Amino acid sequence: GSHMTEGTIKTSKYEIIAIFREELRKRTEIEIFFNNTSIITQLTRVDFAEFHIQTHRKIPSGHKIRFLLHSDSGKIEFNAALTKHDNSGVDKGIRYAFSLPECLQVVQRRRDPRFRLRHEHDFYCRGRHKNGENYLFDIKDISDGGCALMTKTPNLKFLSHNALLKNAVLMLAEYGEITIDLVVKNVIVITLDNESESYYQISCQFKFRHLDDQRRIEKILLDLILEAKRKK
Repeated sequence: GSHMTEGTIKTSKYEIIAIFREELRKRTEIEIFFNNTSIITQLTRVDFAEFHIQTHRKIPSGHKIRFLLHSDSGKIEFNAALTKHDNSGVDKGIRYAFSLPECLQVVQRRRDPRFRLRHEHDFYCRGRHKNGENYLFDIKDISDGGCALMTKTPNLKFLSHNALLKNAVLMLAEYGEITIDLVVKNVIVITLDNESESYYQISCQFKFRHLDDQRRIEKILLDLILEAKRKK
């Protein structure tokens, strides 16, 4: 375009490449999110098709990863899938290659995907495990990417890391029901002391079946967030 600056959304391949090369040169901090974890590092290489980072951590593959480039111009958020990985022979670290993003969004706000919203609503998740056993969970918090489920009587063998809860149903009161697949990410036991009660919290990632399902979730979020703000 004719202006110096214009879009918070970048889709031009040439601009995107140009932006990565510049941030590389400025040693801009890149933040990588996966599951529970966030690491800060720098871009180690930029070419026409891919960008590299190096880290000793294991990062899930075959899945789009959330990034944040903490540029001077604002946070540049994008998703990118891992294409290659091996040992970059620096303290024997791992060199990851990611495909260049095809869309960038410059935001001034830090949108940490690891955070989930607490609420007052009567939301539950019901379904059957692989062996036909019924389960029920309280939906304690929720984001557009996942939720925390809670129960005092978990069937732990079906809740291992990356275990899949297929055909799980989100009972969302006034918002209706949403059948979805959940990927178990993390299980912790929270104990309240005052007699003692232990609650199991299972953190899950949504595997949506349609955009319509995600949009419904996003509308609920906007309602919950608004409610939470009005609560201050």
